[PDB]
Amino acid sequence: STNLKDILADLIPKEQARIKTFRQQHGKTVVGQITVDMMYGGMRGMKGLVYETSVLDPDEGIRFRGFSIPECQKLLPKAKGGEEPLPEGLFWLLVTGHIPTEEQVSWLSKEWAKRAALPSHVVTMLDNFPTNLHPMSQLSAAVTALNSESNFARAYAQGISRTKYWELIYEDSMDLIAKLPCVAAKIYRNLYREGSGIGAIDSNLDWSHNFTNMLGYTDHQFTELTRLYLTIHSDHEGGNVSAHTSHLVGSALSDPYLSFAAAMNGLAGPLHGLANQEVLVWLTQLQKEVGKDVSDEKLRDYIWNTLNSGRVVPGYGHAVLRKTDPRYTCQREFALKHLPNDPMFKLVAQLYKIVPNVLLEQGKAKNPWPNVDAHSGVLLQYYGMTEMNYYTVLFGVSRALGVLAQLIWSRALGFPLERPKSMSTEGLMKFVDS
Amino acid sequence: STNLKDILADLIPKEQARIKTFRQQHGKTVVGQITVDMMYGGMRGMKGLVYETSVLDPDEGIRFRGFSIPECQKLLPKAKGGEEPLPEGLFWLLVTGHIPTEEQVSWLSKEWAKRAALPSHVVTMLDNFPTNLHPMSQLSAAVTALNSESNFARAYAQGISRTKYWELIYEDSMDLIAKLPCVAAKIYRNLYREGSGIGAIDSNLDWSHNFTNMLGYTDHQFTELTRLYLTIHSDHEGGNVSAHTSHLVGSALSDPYLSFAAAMNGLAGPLHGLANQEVLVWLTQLQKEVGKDVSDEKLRDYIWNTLNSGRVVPGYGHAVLRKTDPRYTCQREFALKHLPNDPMFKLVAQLYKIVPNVLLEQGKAKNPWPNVDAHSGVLLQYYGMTEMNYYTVLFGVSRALGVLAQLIWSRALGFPLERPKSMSTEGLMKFVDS
Ligand SMILES: CC(C)(COP(=O)(O)OP(=O)(O)OC[C@H]1O[C@@H](n2cnc3c(N)ncnc32)[C@H](O)[C@@H]1OP(=O)(O)O)[C@@H](O)C(=O)NCCC(=O)NCCS
Ligand SMILES: O=C([O-])CC(=O)C(=O)O
Repeated sequence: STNLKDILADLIPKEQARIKTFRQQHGKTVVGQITVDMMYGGMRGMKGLVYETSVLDPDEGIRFRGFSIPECQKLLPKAKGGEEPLPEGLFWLLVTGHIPTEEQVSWLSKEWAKRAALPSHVVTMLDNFPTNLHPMSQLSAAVTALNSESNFARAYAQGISRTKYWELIYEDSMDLIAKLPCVAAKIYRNLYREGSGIGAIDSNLDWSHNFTNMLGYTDHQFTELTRLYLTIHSDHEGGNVSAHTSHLVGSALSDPYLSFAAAMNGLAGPLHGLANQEVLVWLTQLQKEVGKDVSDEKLRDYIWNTLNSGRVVPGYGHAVLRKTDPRYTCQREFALKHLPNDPMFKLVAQLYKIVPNVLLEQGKAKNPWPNVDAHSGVLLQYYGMTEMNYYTVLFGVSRALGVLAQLIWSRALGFPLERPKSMSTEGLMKFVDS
Repeated sequence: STNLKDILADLIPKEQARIKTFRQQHGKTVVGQITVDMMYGGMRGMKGLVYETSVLDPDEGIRFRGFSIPECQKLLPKAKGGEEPLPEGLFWLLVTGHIPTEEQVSWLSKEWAKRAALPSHVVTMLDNFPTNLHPMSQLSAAVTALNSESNFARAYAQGISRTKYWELIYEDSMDLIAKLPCVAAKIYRNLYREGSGIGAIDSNLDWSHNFTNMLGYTDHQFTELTRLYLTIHSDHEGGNVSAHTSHLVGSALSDPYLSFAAAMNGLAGPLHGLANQEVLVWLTQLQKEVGKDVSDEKLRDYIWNTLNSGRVVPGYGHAVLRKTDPRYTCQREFALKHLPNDPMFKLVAQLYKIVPNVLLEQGKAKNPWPNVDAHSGVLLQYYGMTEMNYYTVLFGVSRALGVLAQLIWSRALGFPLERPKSMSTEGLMKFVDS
């Protein structure tokens, strides 16, 4: 009823049988071609993997189990006295494919509060970490060290049946998610608050409220933003570096902790998790080379010169998207509500007007419209979250929801080891010549 | 001259041009189809990525830049009056494509000795890890925390040109390799030697010798085995999970510490680098019930029983290879030459003539021969390396050589972000209809 585990237990056999049938019939159906260019181009356009939780039509944006961001904003349960969707309900949707009732989201909130205790070696390790070790390295090192708690690793060693793998994965995942705000808040304070304590988990609050409590924020609006941020960053298909990494590491039957740890090292890379910071630093240098309240034409020039300099306009474009990312739109709406008269936000909203006009004239874009990262950093800066390095930790906490939801299903459906074939250049050349 | 960097700096242009020419010829040539089965089957049989350092012909075995294991054994520089090839020599071959001279291997030994100092924060972190935290997990956290030392991460933040990326990756990679044995040895000592110190690096010893010295071993043969072990586990194509993970994380421009750390989370998986242990356990379980001594049908029972029980003669087959891993043969030869009157080796050898009888007879199989992992554990055990949990750490240290050789080339060749396309079952079901 409210026990996610029994609900999942009921869904899984339906889904096994539905895939078994599908593979019997259409297993040998060709869905795409592989070229030389795709092999050297990082599997671009290559249909690589099955990923159930979410799907990104390049035209209309991410869909969580068929539901768009707007639909989730409406249907997903909210906090009492709040407007933004709770991450809890997102997670439930990703795991069950069903919109949760208020009671199930409350149940889940209690489960995650109850599983939030950190083992002392992990506390100790975060507290001894130096201030020059980046937040994302700290997050990953600590999640890896939490695998001491892994049910799944201990059970695998003792020869547990394949049919039961997903149960241990689920427990481990519920444990990880529950703990992530503690880990992340402990990093936040140790770096940016002279190592002050994270305080206590309130058993009756939602995941995002305990998190902001542990971060030291009391602004109700920052808690609403967090709930909106953690929902919308939760998943973005299987092919993004962090989801693919966790999928790949998961398939060797590495436990959730190690799987997720690997995903964060993926997310720590510039071309994945840093665009947020890359946009903010530019917006700051923009308002420091053109000044505030500038002119739409003065702006049009800055954009032109930037592209003539051969530099990118950060936050505009996507690997696969070809339109305004709904996660951008999502954030704009929240800005229009709670901080419409913010210098930086007006600038962002100004750049929405100009930037999609160039790039398409430049001819080089395909996607001239903005992505999520164009809009996230000014919301975070607005509420006093100014430490840019830390931003990707927030992304990572969010992305746990997506990839762990899917990891449960990957194990439920017995997905095997990911292991493609590679070729050398010299080997490719001989192969094409035959 | 003896500077690997300058040699590499002169190789790179030639290789870039050679790939440019190839893509300009065959960019759009089809080299494979993607089926629905492949997407469910973890990309099995799909030609996904380019990987230059090594190539696995499914018939003959692994080739490092063209050379087979026997060729490497005859050709590669060995240690003073030793018999086994130095890993240093292997790494030079993978980077350059060229068999190194004695002088080049001597220079490379020294470079790694000079780069071996651990930051204190890593030292502290390792000394504070508990004994219930797996050696592989310690290794992976330690490497991640080493990314505070990263040249490449710092340089990228400052806007360094693309054309220099490989140079910093080379610096980060040399330092990591240099430091790996220190980490690995500290883990060994903290778990299995009451936290006794690893001692000093010796500037006039090879990489493997400093490693055994730090492990606390003083057997000349053990050092020889290590040299051989670290050479032959070094690389095995790009499709394996540890190589592919590092390739994938690497493609976000995550530095080599993050990339390697994610690969260790991948290697830590039971379907990747835990076989070495399984064999030694299963062997002992055989040598208990059946006794040290065994007959042929004595196996037939165990095997058929186990194959009819759902288990499998451990490490007796691969997922792409379809023959007798030459790596085993390398070890068998070593034992016959050094540990012949050893009971467990005698048994492993006694199993090399019998097991082969079935497998094909079962029909439900592909490789009717052993792999690398069927034979490593007994050798290690012979020399007092009895801590099975640690065995994968030795694999980790080895595998650094392959994935980092490739990582330099990847950034040098300007390989882009790995971003394939995922589909839901729901989505795949619609796609086939049209
Ligand atoms: C997301 C991104 C990496 C996609 O790269 P991609 O799919 O390989 O690029 P495309 O297929 O659009 O390539 C077409 C051209 O448009 C360029 N382009 C894409 N977005 C651009 C932008 N905002 N400003 C300028 N040029 C841009 C590409 O660099 C490329 O230039 P080139 O062919 O002359 O070398 C790219 O749009 C980008 O760098 N965006 C800015 C950073 C960002 O917002 N990242 C976060 C999203 S993950
Ligand atoms: O989709 C991608 O490849 C990158 C990304 O924005 C994400 O993971 O959210």
